[PDB]
Amino acid sequence: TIAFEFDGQQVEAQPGETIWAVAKRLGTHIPHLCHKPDPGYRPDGNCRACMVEIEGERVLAASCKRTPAIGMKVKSATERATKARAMVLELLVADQPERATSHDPSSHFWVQADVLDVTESRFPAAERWTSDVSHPAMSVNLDACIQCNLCVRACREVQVNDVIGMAYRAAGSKVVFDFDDPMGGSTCVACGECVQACPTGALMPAAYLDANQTRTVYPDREVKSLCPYCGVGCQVSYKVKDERIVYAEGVNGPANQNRLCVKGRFGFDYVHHPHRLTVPLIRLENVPKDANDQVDPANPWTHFREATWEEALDRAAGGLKAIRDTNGRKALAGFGSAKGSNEEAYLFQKLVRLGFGTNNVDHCTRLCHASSVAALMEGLNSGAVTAPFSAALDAEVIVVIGANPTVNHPVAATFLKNAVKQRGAKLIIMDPRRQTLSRHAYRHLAFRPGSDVAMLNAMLNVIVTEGLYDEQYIAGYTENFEALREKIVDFTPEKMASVCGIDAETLREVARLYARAKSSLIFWGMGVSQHVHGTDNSRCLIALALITGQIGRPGTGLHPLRGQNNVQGASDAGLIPMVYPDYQSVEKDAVRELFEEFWGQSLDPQKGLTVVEIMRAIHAGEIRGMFVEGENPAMSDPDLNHARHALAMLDHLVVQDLFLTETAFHADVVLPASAFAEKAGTFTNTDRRVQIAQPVVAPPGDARQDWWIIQELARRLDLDWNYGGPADIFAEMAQVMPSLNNITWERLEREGAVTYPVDAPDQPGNEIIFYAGFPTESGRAKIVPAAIVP
Amino acid sequence: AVPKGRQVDPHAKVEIEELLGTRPRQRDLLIEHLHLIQDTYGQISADHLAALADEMSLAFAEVFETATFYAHFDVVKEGEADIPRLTIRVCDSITCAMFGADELLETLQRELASDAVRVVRAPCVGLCDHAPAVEVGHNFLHRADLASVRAAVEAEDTHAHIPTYVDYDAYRAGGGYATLERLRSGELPVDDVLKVLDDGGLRGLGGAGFPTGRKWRSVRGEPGPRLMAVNGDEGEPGTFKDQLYLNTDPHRFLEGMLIGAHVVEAADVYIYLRDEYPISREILAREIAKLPEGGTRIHLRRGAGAYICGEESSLIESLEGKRGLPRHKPPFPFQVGLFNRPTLINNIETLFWVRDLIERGAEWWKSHGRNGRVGLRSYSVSGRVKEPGVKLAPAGLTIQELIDEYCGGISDGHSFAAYLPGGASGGILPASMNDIPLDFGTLEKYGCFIGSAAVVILSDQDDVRGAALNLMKFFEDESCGQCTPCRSGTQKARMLMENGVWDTDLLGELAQCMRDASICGLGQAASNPVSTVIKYFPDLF
Ligand SMILES: Nc1nc2c(c(=O)[nH]1)N[C@H]1C(S)=C(S)[C@@H](COP(=O)(O)OP(=O)(O)OC[C@H]3O[C@@H](n4cnc5c(=O)[nH]c(N)nc54)[C@H](O)[C@@H]3O)O[C@H]1N2
Ligand SMILES: Nc1nc2c(c(=O)[nH]1)N[C@H]1C(S)=C(S)[C@@H](COP(=O)(O)OP(=O)(O)OC[C@H]3O[C@@H](n4cnc5c(=O)[nH]c(N)nc54)[C@H](O)[C@@H]3O)O[C@H]1N2
Ligand SMILES: Cc1cc2nc3c(=O)[nH]c(=O)nc-3n(C[C@H](O)[C@H](O)[C@H](O)COP(=O)(O)O)c2cc1C
Ligand code: SF4
Ligand code: SF4
Ligand code: SF4
Ligand code: SF4
Ligand code: FES
Ligand code: FES
Ligand SMILES: [W+6]
Repeated sequence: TIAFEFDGQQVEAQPGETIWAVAKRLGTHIPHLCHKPDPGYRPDGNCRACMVEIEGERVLAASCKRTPAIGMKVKSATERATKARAMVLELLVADQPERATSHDPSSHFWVQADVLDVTESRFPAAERWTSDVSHPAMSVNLDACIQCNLCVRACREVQVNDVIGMAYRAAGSKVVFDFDDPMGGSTCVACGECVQACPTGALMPAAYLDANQTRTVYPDREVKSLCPYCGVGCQVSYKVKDERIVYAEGVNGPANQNRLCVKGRFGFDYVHHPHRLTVPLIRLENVPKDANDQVDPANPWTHFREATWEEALDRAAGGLKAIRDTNGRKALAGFGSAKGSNEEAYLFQKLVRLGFGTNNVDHCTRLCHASSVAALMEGLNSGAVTAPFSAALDAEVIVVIGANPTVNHPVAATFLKNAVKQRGAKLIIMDPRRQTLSRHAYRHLAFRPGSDVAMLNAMLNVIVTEGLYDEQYIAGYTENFEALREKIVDFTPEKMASVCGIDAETLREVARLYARAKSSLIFWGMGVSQHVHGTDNSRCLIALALITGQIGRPGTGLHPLRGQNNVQGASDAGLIPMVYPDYQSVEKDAVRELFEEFWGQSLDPQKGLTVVEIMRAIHAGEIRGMFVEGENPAMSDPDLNHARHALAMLDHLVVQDLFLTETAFHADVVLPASAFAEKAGTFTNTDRRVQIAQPVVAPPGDARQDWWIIQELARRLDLDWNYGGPADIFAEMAQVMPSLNNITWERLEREGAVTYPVDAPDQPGNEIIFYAGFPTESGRAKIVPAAIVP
Repeated sequence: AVPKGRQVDPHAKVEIEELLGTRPRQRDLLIEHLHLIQDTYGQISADHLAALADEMSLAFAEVFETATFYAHFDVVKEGEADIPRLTIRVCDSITCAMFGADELLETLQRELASDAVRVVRAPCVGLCDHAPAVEVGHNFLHRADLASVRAAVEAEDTHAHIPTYVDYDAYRAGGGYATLERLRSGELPVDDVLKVLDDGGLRGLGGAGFPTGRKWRSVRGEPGPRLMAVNGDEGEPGTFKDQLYLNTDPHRFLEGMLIGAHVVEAADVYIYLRDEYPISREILAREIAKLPEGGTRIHLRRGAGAYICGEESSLIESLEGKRGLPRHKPPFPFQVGLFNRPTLINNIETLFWVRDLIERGAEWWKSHGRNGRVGLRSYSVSGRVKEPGVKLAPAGLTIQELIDEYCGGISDGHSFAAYLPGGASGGILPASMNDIPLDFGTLEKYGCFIGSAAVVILSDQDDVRGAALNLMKFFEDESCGQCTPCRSGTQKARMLMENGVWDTDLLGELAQCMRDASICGLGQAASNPVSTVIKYFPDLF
């Protein structure tokens, strides 16, 4: 703490706090244009709007960038400082276009100018650069530019997209993108970080401007929710103009640092699609359920007909009831969606377990990362990531094997780039094809496709034969370290180099760097998992992390990147046909009795069929009748005579999609669903954080909430469910999920998010798990070797 | 979404692959690779920037932002015109302006200008005494006229002409690094060198006046592997002293440089002379390679316009291979240098005189001095003087004495009306104030300073307000454009003075803002001419 003097009164400054921050805390804020008081933006003192007078100095100081030191005396209300700030604003205003038909006439710059009473300027204006509107989603008009440099920080420091710079000298210095191109053909990824970093209207969304580039629309309402595209849980603030989402801004979520990608800034227009189901549909008897028929989305009445919410709903809940009561309880199954809330996923699986009386619950999104979760459960008795992707800021070595986060988890990739560019982090891209992250990579081990187990085994052999492993960690926290030691000898870099694509010395260097690093995180995605026999890929990764000891401490862990809204929370809700909610085995008698007593009904003992099992059983006729919610199996797996033909053979198909999707072509009853924008609930991200979503708009037409439809179907199935909303469902499922033990709806509303392995109501949760052992019955993990048997 | 961008052409990749050869592809050499491309090809094609960024693992934005800051790199995109082979530059500055530079610029811009030659203005080339100065493809023409420039262009006399200078063997025949050899061996302690340097009182001759001994001691105190850089930017319009010493006695400067490096333990040193000095570059390249091996490895780096790169933080950033934007000064450059490592930067002038202090004593340095001031200074005098050139004279020398004792008078047909001490950075003064001693700490009370001892004499045949306008335009073009007071204030002041009568009050307010809220010294002095001409020439408004 620094006990310096500000504006005549003694104050205290926290470590790392600038004079501007202290002044803001005390309430005596001062104008700022280049300074953006948001996380991730390094204070650059190049606007000189924040000038203050500090005794002993010959000139004024930018409290923007200057920190108070013991004994410092600061004065900001003096004539010198006020005049300097006013002259800065006056010069910039002399450069400004206008404040009536200008770009964002209520921008930060104009607010600061109003603070200093700088309405007009005495200095002549200068001709500037022409407006640029090449990029569809966002328009740059540099004639308002202040050269405050915030956009370059946003593109090159916060997102590290490196598509902006001030290339010219003097007043000619302008904002460029790459070789001063109009952006509409540059390397811009449209994340909008610069647009959200501009203190003027020089960078604005193209939806807020008109042909004349003057601000037109001021969103009346803005609602904060999440982004239903990535599993990174990227919080958003949607802007509503006349009951429509027109723009999206990122908020200070715990997974995103006020930053979004293109899919978070824009792409919200899917909610307001003209071809969005509004009324329930029933397949008219005349039209046969053809195998290859294609329903026209623009004309949904060629195969279906209008009907009220009680006729279609009754038909849907009656077909399934008749099927269960005639063919048998084992003739039904349901496909939940990893796009809906955790309360929908829990409610859906509970319906499929109670009304249908089986365990045929499976969401198609789990096929990807199926092998990775299988291996992680086999070795660690847990499938969740061990560390957040924000842990990269503490890791010395980063591994991104088999993932492309720059395209699929852009904010996580941005955090990786920040780790590289701000810390001494060495990321290794272990991908067969070159990646945008490769330019920031210490090494890129491009290897022949499918030759991944070979090279990870080679790294393991290096670590073992070189004694790099720490015997202390193995002896006390793991089992089976001797089994591999017998077979790891065969796989060596000299031999595995030929089959792999990396030379032996490169493998040795990578293995040594990974082993000796104080902290080392691993990131992987579908590249290793979806690959046939992806359990071995994951198994050797767990072995690397485990023998090396790189787990359970900050900056260390295993983090498979979940590429879907809440697949993690969908699995935690019990959408798996082999386990109850919270990964409680369906075969254990105690677990069965616990749910049997809690749910008040006999539960199926034998484990349910998997999604592929259900699909192939439809062909045999063992299963007839389905209920698909928020999934499109009709166009998910190879669909010629295995998935599309399978759906057409169903005796009764119920679908609950937002659009008349392909899977809804064969649906006898179509249930118009509400989108993520017009729903509430809770979602869990790849980081293991539970976040609450809020409705921003209303469902088109009389489209209803998904949980409402599920509850209505349950009621028509004799279950007698009475839930007043997502909150009641969340409470009910938290009464049974050990994962959601000390977290409640009231606490989740506040604080935005809660990493669910938490200990106390005020505690921030456990971002790093497995710090003091493993959940395995023995309390220690297993080291399972990988078998190569082509 | 449009993240495609611009695809690096395969043809541009192989050309930069062969061009770079085995040179280090680190960002610290970005400026040098830009020089290589600009020299091998008269321009830096956009595809060449893309190839260089690919080879150096950089972003297109980074290389373009770096290469468009210097005024001697010609970025040319697919739509821009091809730069002609020969580029002749006409200095448009206070002295060359006195000697018909602008008229000459117009003259050869319409007579010998063509598609094979480009005529452009230049800030200054340190050839003021031989005004007007014109450069023809690295060949600078003294007192250039239409006929001389035409003969140079048509004869292809473009390359620089190397003079006769004391070579390495000639320097060995006399001094011959004996003082340095007595330092690299434990014969005279480093403490004695610093003691004599401090007692003599030698001060930085780049335009700051900071004692050299204090800098050396302070940098020596800083821990870690230290570094050292040499400031050969010397971009002040009225300054040419440094080029004289480079092109006459390079090894005295090199001895001083090596002594400073040894005193600091800097494993290596960097030289940052201009690109407007082909002569000095060739001289140093020749003689840098004749010194004995071992000791401290010495690097010769080259500039590209960017008068701001003479500022120590700007020079550091330019050596780092990035834009020469100065740095804020909570951390001083001697604590956090170019690679975050402590480094001292000294002008080639101050490195030239350390040897004499060590070998000839501090009393010798303190024996000279005209007025109460002490020391010995090299004055760069140009303009309306009978004999213009570098004057090695004592300190505290009033301009009247400097004119009628070293310049041989004023001129035939001219009268002494006004003068500017220190160059464009300092302000213009009336000839009626000729009784002001010239030294580091005797000119501030008048709002002026003598940085590089650049002195330009104004007569009654030249207008002081036109001189102020020229200086303002020079500052407006040379500001790096980082902060607001300089970037915008220079432009606004220039605009205010294109009028018939300018607003004295508005100009004073803008000057106060520029002087109080500017980041570096370029903007803190850019308004000096304006305020000085307003204050000391009341009868001109
Ligand atoms: N923005 C965006 N986000 C998405 C999606 C999208 O299309 N766009 N789709 C979603 C999809 S369905 C899933 S859930 C995830 C996808 O998550 P990802 O990890 O991105 O899956 P892929 O993009 O198919 O491949 C990832 C990387 O694996 C590398 N690779 C290819 N073959 C191999 C191999 O044999 N071995 C190894 N080790 N690596 C290999 C590939 O070169 C590729 O760079 O993201 C989801 N989220
Ligand atoms: N051709 C093709 N096939 C694939 C893939 C692919 O990228 N292309 N991906 C493969 C693997 S990696 C994965 S990505 C999957 C594909 O991933 P899928 O999830 O199967 O396909 P999506 O269309 O993204 O899933 C969203 C569906 O649910 C609906 N929906 C969206 N939001 C909501 C909501 O809030 N509520 C409700 N009730 N419904 C909603 C949409 O209308 C759509 O029907 O299958 C695989 N098969
Ligand atoms: C805008 C600006 C430009 C400068 N250019 C030079 C220069 O070209 N050469 C020089 O020796 N000093 C120049 N200086 C003076 C600096 O102090 C110089 O970079 C360095 O301090 C020289 O150190 P020295 O005086 O100990 O030799 C410049 C200063 C400023 C503010
Ligand atoms: S939108 Fe994102 S990628 Fe595009 S210029 Fe702005 S910060 Fe850079
Ligand atoms: S475009 Fe906006 S953020 Fe970027 S420099 Fe100009 S005013 Fe600042
Ligand atoms: S990174 Fe993922 S969650 Fe964040 S805005 Fe982009 S798509 Fe949405
Ligand atoms: S005063 Fe001028 S040269 Fe110095 S940092 Fe500011 S804009 Fe750049
Ligand atoms: S407040 Fe310091 S530049 Fe913005
Ligand atoms: S060379 Fe023209 S003013 Fe210096
Ligand atoms: W998927």
